[PDB]
Amino acid sequence: KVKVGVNGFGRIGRLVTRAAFNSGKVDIVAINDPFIDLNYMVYMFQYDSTHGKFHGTVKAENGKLVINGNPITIFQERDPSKIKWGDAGAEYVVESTGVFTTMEKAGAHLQGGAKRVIISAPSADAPMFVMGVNHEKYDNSLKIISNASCTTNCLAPLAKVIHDNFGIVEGLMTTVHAITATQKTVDGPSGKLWRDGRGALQNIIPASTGAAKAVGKVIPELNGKLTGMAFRVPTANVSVVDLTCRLEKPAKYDDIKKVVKQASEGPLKGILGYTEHQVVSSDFNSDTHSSTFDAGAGIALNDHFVKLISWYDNEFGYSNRVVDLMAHMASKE
Amino acid sequence: KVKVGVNGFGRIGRLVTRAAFNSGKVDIVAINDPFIDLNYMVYMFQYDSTHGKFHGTVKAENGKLVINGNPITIFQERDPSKIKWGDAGAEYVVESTGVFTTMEKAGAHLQGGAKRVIISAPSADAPMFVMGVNHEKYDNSLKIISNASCTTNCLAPLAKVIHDNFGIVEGLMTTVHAITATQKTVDGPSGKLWRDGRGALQNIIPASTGAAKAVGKVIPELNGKLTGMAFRVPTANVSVVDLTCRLEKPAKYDDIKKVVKQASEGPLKGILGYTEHQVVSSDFNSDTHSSTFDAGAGIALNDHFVKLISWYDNEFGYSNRVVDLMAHMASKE
Amino acid sequence: GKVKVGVNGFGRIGRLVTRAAFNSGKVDIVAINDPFIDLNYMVYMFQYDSTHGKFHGTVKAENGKLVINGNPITIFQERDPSKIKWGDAGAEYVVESTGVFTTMEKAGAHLQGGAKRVIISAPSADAPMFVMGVNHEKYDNSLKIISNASCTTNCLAPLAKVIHDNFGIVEGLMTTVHAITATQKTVDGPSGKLWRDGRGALQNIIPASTGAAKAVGKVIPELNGKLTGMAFRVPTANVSVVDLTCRLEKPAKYDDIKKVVKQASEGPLKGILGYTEHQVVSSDFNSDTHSSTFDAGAGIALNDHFVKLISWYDNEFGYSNRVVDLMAHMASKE
Amino acid sequence: GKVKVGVNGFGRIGRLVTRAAFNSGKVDIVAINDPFIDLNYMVYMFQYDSTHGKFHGTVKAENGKLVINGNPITIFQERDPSKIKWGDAGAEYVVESTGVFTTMEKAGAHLQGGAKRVIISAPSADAPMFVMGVNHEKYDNSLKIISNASCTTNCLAPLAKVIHDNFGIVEGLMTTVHAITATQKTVDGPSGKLWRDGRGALQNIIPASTGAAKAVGKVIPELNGKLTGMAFRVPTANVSVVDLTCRLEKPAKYDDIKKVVKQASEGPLKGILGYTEHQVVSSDFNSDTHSSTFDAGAGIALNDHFVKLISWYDNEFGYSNRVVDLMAHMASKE
Repeated sequence: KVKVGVNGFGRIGRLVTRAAFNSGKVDIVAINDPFIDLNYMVYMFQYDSTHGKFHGTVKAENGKLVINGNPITIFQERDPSKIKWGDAGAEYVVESTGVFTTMEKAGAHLQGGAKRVIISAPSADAPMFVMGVNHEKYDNSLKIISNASCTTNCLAPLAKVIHDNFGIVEGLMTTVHAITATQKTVDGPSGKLWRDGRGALQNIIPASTGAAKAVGKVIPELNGKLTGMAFRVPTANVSVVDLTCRLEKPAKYDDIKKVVKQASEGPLKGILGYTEHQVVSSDFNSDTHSSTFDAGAGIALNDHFVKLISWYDNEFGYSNRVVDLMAHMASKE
Repeated sequence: KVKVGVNGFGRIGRLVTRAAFNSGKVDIVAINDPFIDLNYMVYMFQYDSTHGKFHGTVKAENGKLVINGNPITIFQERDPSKIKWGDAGAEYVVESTGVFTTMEKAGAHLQGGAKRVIISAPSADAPMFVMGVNHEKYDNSLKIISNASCTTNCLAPLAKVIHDNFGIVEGLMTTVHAITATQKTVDGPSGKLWRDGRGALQNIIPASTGAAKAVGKVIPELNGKLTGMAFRVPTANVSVVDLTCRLEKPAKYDDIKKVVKQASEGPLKGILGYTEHQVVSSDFNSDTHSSTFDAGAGIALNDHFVKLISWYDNEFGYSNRVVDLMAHMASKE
Repeated sequence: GKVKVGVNGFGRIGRLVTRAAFNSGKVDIVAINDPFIDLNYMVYMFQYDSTHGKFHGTVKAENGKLVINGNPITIFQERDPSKIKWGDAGAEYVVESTGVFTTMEKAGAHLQGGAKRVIISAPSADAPMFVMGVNHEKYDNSLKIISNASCTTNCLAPLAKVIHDNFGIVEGLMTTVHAITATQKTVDGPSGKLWRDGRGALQNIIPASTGAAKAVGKVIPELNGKLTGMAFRVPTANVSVVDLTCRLEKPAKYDDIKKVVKQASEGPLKGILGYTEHQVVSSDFNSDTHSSTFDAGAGIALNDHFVKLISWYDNEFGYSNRVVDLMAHMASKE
Repeated sequence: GKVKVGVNGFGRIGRLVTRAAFNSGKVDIVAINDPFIDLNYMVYMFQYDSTHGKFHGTVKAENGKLVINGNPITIFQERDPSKIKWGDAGAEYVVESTGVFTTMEKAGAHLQGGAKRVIISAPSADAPMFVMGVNHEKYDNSLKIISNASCTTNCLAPLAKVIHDNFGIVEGLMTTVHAITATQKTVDGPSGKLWRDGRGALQNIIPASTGAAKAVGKVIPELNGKLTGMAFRVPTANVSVVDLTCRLEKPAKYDDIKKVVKQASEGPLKGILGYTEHQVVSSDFNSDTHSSTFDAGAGIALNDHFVKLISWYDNEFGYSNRVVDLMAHMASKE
């Protein structure tokens, strides 16, 4: 099992750490957060308002964060080039702070001793991957890669199935997204994105998302054929993608249900899900799928113009894919 | 000023009454609700969690509901044919209970003495109207009409402008809607629509809506060219329409903005609004427009496939249109 | 052997009692009656839960029965409780969860169908009330119709018992900051009897009257007339908190209050009364089966005789598990 | 003769004090200092408000100034308060609303720029604290730096004053069910000092410590050491409620408590202390400029000496209007 280091014990960093222990696919050996001390890290990992108390043991012992008897080395560095990743035995580093997404900034970890870096966010220049869509294009020469956004990971598996079977001429997407840590409880300041500063509890907030554009950077045939926007709404977790698209070949709705059902049962098992149940957002809380096609929620205007709905736990689905990507990277070593 | 009777003092009935006094276009002279007594009606009209305390005076006096010194006759009938609408001087009756939407059911009010009935909801058989779109097709022979739904009243004015200028080849709509009185606080029973029974506070609930299909009945050229679905989200009021459509003529996004701005300043003034501000849902609370085009929120894939965003106060916007429709009917009398 | 139980009403309490029965395995649900929810809808409502998640097990409709974990349950669709053939389905006890038959005369209708005992999963004006860990030992086989009090009394009474037994409660006033309930409205709607309860649940803090503190007196007779309170309904889907401000007879340092509560949670009230010193919030008690959990860090003392004691409760799980525990206790006395 | 005021910080308090100044017209805002919010963003933040709606007038950027209702306001972008040219803009008083300069030494920096008096819109460790209607008459012209206490202190103190003056408060314990604040997090985030305050604001009832009941003893010296309490943050955007459980020296029937509160709201505490017998909920006090409104129907008495008194407050508009009223009072004493 590959030994992993996690930079940042924020919402992504903690959920990637929890996915690592829950799945057991990788071994967390080090965590770096210059602001959260060891005692606070135990509290933040143990208790979760959204996903509940950690099913396992969490304790501070000899200056280390012990999760299920596994001692994890804690670092408090502000500069990523100063983290002694190699000393703690961290082969891979999950860059989850969101402030080092370019290969230049993400490359500071390689100076500490890390061999590979996985950016748990979209990157402007690093190669992007989505498990089940283009992870086979990963090779050992790639020292710094990105796992795209949770929305890019929800849309791309559905886009792959729909394009492979009927061909997406063009598509426009909307994601009705749950509130995130970047939003404000009451009307506050967000100098760059004014709407994002408005009260998260009281508002439907339109937001810009490069996730539908990013899908074309992972399914190169769809490059320039997809774009979209988001609406942040007052729910703590679980989001939904709404893809309105035009198809090349005609597609009856029940043929597109059969097509997604096959992919969910075969190659995209655990990545792409399929349901015909009368589901609502809370039904996908702690669901580890990247995306789950909602058959009953979608609607077709004609054989070439459809609206396809797909749910995703923006927190769990994505953190599990970061772990799956590293497990795949380790197998190619 | 025409004298109006309101059947049902529910959320629509109270807000239509409020719009009548706020705008002064109509005179409410009678209200019928077999369940809410006069004292409770004073409380429900005066205090509103969403729109605040009524700006004016409300009292119970001599068995009459007195709003701004205007005495309103109160009836407690379960059978709509037994309401003495004519005795109270009610020329038009707003049928807001939602349980008498067919012309046969809504026609019962004419037995009590009413001359015309306006169903404040979609009807299976009554002629439908949307102010600013097809209200000129109303004529004095029509004794029972429908004002369509609040979502139709938001989509149809935008669809009218977009189709008149560029031609809508086909369109698919999503409405991210605020919670309604038909939803449940916690997981409860809704035998017909299972998803609508699930906890309103905790969930994004997909729902079916014939509002996009209904635009084809007020704009006969778009018949069969539009359909959609809804997502109910945890906000008390203000909803948004997201129209993804293909245009016949090419349309740069600034040309779409230009023609919408012109319609909002000219013929659809007060019905269709236009904004370039960094708005969120709460900015449209108590906004009486039927729909307000959000220029900054929309996105174009090319010059033939666009996503157009438009806000609507699902409560005040529609209620004011019920009053405007009656103010129109009176002018044709 | 395990008591066979019938559940009247498949509403929020009825489903969670049925859930607690299978999760704990203390009793066997053999029949359910709801005249409005059909068998197919019952499968959906039991399987999926927004608050507590999908049911850990299997649930399916098969041959007109609701099979949960391979156990077939007989479904009835009766509006009149006297017309339910409880005895035919083998139901020895009936949980009256509809909330509309809380008097002994109304709840007694279930005995006409063949039931032997009726447990009202709500407060009753006349039936004997019980709170597990406080006065369940006063239950005897002569009692054919009993009440399990409310969720709020089942939270307050175990804390009141410990505090009164050790220091004596001279007088107390409590406030419960409660989660939204099925009786509330999504937007400003009509609630003819309780006008405030009709106002939008999402937008408001709604003051409400509750006889739960008064009901503690009917379970700890020494505190009769010594306790009263009110509630504030707030916009959270589940988990509530009790705030008891009281005057004590004997002096009590806050660490002595903590010490005696910790002892009771580890000994006789294990699983009923909990104790924590952690930096907890409401979501930390979601699906917690305790009747009440004393929050040591949240409470505050003015002086040795005047304190504010905070205690959390999953108003949904804590209570339904106590309905199951009460019937398991009744079965042991048979 | 409107006193010309400067506002340091265009955060929620700063904007709401500016809004109260124009809505009430009691003082003239002439300058605003915020080193992070530029003029164009200030127009947006003042014009649109999720809680209180769009401003009742006009807001625009013109010639590098913020013009509200035709009144041009000078904008400063200084990080050091001592470097703000308050005197050049004509600002006689400065409202210190950033929350980071609450000591008299820190708040005194504004006097170096040319200000004559500084009003801290928050509690201060050392500055004299005032609550309008309870101790504002103790303000005198020697006081160049004062504090307006907190929003909860301004709610509790006027009710405590009436109750103590008529019946005498032997001892009291207060709980405030408070709306969410800017210091909370949307989802589980870090708050190193107060761990519970970092947990998701939308999902939780969060117990919190508050020195607001203790602080009432400063403005009402007769209640020093006689009051303490805690808070519960709940998922509502605005409007909070105080719950005072207290023991009275003199017996008081609940109708006598109502009678004396109604008299104070109609007489000396008109506009500060309100009184209602209506079936009110929190949203009914949104944009209500009262410091506290006694809810007659929500409170409950156990006996003539032990009561729970409920009082609502718009934690935003109540307090902001008191900052403006306090400065209008200071100007009258000049």
